[PDB]
Amino acid sequence: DIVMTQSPSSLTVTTGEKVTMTCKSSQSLLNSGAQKNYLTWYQQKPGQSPKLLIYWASTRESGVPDRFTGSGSGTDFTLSISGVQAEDLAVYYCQNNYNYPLTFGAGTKLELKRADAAPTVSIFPPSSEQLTSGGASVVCFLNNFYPKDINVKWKIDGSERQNGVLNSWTDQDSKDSTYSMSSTLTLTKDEYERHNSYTCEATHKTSTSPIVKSFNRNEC
Amino acid sequence: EVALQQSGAELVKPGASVKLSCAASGFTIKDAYMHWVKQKPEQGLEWIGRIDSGSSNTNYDPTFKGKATITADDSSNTAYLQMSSLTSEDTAVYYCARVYAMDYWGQGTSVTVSSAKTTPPSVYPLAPGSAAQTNSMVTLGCLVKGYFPEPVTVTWNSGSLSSGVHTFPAVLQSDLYTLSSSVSVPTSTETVTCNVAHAPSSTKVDKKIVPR
Repeated sequence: DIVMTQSPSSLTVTTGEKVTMTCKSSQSLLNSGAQKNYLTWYQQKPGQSPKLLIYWASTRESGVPDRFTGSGSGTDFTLSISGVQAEDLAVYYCQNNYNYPLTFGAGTKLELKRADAAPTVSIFPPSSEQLTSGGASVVCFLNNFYPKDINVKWKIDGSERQNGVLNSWTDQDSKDSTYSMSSTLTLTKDEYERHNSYTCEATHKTSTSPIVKSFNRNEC
Repeated sequence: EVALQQSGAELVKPGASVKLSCAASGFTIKDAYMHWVKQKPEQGLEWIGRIDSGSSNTNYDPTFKGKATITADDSSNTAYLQMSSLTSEDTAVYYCARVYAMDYWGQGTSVTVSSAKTTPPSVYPLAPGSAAQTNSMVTLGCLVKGYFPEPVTVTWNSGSLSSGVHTFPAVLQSDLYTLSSSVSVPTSTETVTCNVAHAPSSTKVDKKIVPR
């Protein structure tokens, strides 16, 4: 088949700049007949279907903004968004519309460059009710940070509990071009009660050391 | 006009087979060729195959062959996608299209394969504490644990809190999900509730967060 290769999975973009995404393929998509490269360009957003921006490698579609330009020849093609906007923050896939079966690529995503932000870490001991139900989750909110990267660390009484932890990350924010995350280490009532301290240990780019947010079963 | 009527969503049990319809308008399917596209959660786009009605043709992706049987009722302008003995991996969104490339994508029908029953969520307020000597920040949250099926709806003070609010994805903890919602409020003294809504079970819960 024709393998659509397009890197990187993500590209850090500054507002108003000129971004240039790339695509490549195994077989040539050139159509010696029509002499035009049979390569489409789609954009996809969380909760939408893909939108056709370019076809024939560089032919814009009815409604794509002039700031979108196709180019490429043979196996090597590119999507240049000059004057990048906030609506242009979406994933961009290149497909082959040359042969069957139809292969898209993996996509390149745009993330708007904010400036490093230290996660605002907070931990919460299980609720009264959380415990009648024989269980006990301990939630930590690692809200508002930049860049996307950060590694949390859980641990009951000083020892790392790498079990029962659900991490729900969050796609960049619109207003602040910021990230958040929610790691929650769930336990059983008696697991939770056969112990004391609990800690949320966030390691992120901003600080030159780990962020600590321990709670102690018995404080009030 | 050019429209691709899908369904939005469907919960099939595991092992079962499910046909998904896709009513077309503005054009006659007969004179065209419907496409079917698979979009997996948090993953990429992938073609299944396309029924070329007119010429009777219909070519698949070897990577889909038995599972998907693409058909098409010319006298209903509906194209079909049959999904055979479904598993987890068959859980993703199924698109109707006309991807010679055209744009024309239906709404999509999220298909959830799951032996689980529609179970009511569990709401627990993440109250904090930590009062220094007036010296403090403020943030709180809710915990919508275990319920089926998606989706659920978290709002704070019925729409007065939004900014400063967050709502991370309902992770799956064995056929049930769990959703965290965070709300930063500046330091005050009175009510910051978390209204939770789950259309399936027909549930709605307003968890006021009183301090601990």
